[PDB]
Amino acid sequence: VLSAADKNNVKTTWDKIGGHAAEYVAEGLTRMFTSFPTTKTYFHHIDVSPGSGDIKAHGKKVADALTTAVGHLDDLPTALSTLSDVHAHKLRVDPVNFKFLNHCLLVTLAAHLGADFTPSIHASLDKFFASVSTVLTSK
Amino acid sequence: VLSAADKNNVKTTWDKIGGHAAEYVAEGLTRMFTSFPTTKTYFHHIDVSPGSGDIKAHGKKVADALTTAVGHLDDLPTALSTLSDVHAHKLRVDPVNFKFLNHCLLVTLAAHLGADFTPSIHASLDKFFASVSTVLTSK
Amino acid sequence: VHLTAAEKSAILDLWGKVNVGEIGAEALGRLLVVYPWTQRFFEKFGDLSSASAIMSNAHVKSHGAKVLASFSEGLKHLQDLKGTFAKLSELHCDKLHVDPENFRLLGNMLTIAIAHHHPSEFTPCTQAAFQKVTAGVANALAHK
Amino acid sequence: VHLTAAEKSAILDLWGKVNVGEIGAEALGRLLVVYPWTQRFFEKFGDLSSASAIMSNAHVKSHGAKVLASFSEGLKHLQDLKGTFAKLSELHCDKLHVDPENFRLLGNMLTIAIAHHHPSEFTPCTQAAFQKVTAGVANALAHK
Ligand code: HEM
Ligand code: HEM
Ligand code: HEM
Ligand code: HEM
Repeated sequence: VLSAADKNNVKTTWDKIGGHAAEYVAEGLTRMFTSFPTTKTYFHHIDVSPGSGDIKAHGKKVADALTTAVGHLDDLPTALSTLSDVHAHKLRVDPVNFKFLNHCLLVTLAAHLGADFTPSIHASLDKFFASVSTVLTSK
Repeated sequence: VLSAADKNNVKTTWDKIGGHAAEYVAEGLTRMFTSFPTTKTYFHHIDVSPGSGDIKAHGKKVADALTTAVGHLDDLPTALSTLSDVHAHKLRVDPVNFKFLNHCLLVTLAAHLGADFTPSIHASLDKFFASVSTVLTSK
Repeated sequence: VHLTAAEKSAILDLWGKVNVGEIGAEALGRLLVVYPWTQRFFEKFGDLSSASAIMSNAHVKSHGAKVLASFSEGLKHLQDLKGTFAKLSELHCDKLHVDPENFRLLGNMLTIAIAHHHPSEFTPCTQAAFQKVTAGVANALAHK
Repeated sequence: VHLTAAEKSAILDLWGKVNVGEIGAEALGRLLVVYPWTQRFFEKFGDLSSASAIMSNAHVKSHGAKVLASFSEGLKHLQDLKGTFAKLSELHCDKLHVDPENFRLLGNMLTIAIAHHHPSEFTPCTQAAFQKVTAGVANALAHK
């Protein structure tokens, strides 16, 4: 459950990251594939090698959906309805994979955001990503 | 995230259980204390031995709060606000303890509800209890 | 696993009455309804897109029976769960890539299955013994 | 743990530059902010009711340093993590009752702490080695 403070930390950090988000997310994907190779299984159909254009392209789709989540913090189940379909009905993704990805995302932000990645910013983002996870694994 | 079907399964099962709920919950507590003895730590101040009156009395408080959750399935964070305080700010309860308790609750219902405890009823109750857990461990 | 002598006999006393095929069908059938992402691992079985199709599927009954028979076998070698389960560990870990968290969910479905079929015998003490054993079996499967 | 020779040297190369006290303060300080129920285990430290009080507390800095020094020590006995960590296992498991899930959260805070302090050196490969090691340390702590 995000507080009102958590929501402001999430909105403020997401707007500052801005146009970099797709970059940060590709790097998150690359970190997940390399630290948890088992997750490559779900991506057998694309080139998952480090700087691939499939990864940038997928990084962008994921960034965009997270931007949408940031715009609808008060009703994520409705904004992310369609992504729930994809992740819980069509792909049947093990939720352990979301922990992997969330952690690789925070790892990336901790590296790029420097001093703006405070313990409070960090705590709020972690609750945000867990909340997106719970919805995407849904039904 | 509970669907509309999940909500009906939860409301229907809770109303059928009815006046037994406090009984079922005491038995849940006794099962948690005996299968996961580490959870007794949080209850050092009461008699936690099997049929104790402290347990019945606490079983009732817990049943009542779950009844309130069943009445407000669409906004649990607001109905359970005060219980979040108690569990996440005051007691600082490890969320692993909620998994223990949820499982002991389903174990009890599977034993007492017989044929009404179908795989679908079971799935809906599990999502319900995980959702109550996420709120109570909140901030 | 410790497992004291009282625990082992709580477990065996009940196990002597258990129907391996019914419990195993109940356990695996609930795993797939309750934790839907586990269906991914069994798509060779056919349609698993509803509770009704899961509870009716012959490969689920038959696989659930197979899983319980090997749990049953593990129960006769309580002192060496890792040795007993080492080939299944390899299969599940290296060939199938099943996150270990799922082993624990099946162990829990199996506890629920025994409470649902043996209401009167499955007392808090009897459940306590079975949680350790299911926890041991999960840990022995996760060993590779 | 496997740990190949390339993994061990990814780990040692970076570790040679690491400030044990800063990383350990960062790691333990984030564990308590991010996963608030862990505060329960350290109430002997004083007020932990805000990020500001956590990040300022001298016992958190000093304990975080102590925790990282023993991680550091573990790194020189990569072939026997269980033996190395067996007394801490007993302490954490039997005296303090810390659910093992929490060991893994600290291992993850420690990875974040190293990415935050060594932006340029903490590449996907270097992170990969450190995840196994932190996973090994967690598993060795959970062993009793
Ligand atoms: C923060 C979590 C995530 C977000 C916001 C997100 C967003 C997306 C989006 C926007 C798509 C494209 C949907 C479409 O094209 O209609 C997608 C597809 C997919 N996702 Fe995710 N996702 C997330 C987490 C995960 C995780 C943890 C995994 C798997 C280990 C995962 C595995 C996949 C796979 C295999 C596809 C299909 C890709 C394709 O067809 O090329 N996602 N996701
Ligand atoms: C389904 C989850 C739960 C519900 C619906 C619930 C409800 C309650 C209620 C209604 C109280 C009394 C609050 C008051 O008197 O103001 C309470 C107190 C408490 N709860 Fe829970 N609770 C739940 C789960 C948990 C768990 C998993 C644990 C711990 C292992 C836990 C540990 C405690 C403790 C130590 C107290 C204080 C009791 C006292 O002062 O005698 N609860 N809970
Ligand atoms: C209590 C823990 C478990 C036990 C004792 C167990 C036991 C077994 C056994 C005996 C087999 C048959 C091996 C053979 O035919 O040689 C098997 C196969 C299999 N297991 Fe498990 N299992 C467990 C948990 C799980 C979990 C949690 C999953 C996945 C969610 C899973 C997925 C599979 C799959 C996909 C097969 C192969 C079925 C086939 O295609 O023939 N197992 N397991
Ligand atoms: C990476 C995993 C961990 C390592 C390497 C580690 C290491 C240590 C060390 C070296 C000590 C000092 C022992 C002594 O003074 O003899 C200690 C004590 C302690 N640990 Fe951990 N620890 C870990 C994880 C955790 C976690 C997750 C918790 C709880 C959330 C925790 C709670 C405690 C507590 C309460 C003490 C005693 C502090 C005191 O009162 O003096 N530890 N640990």
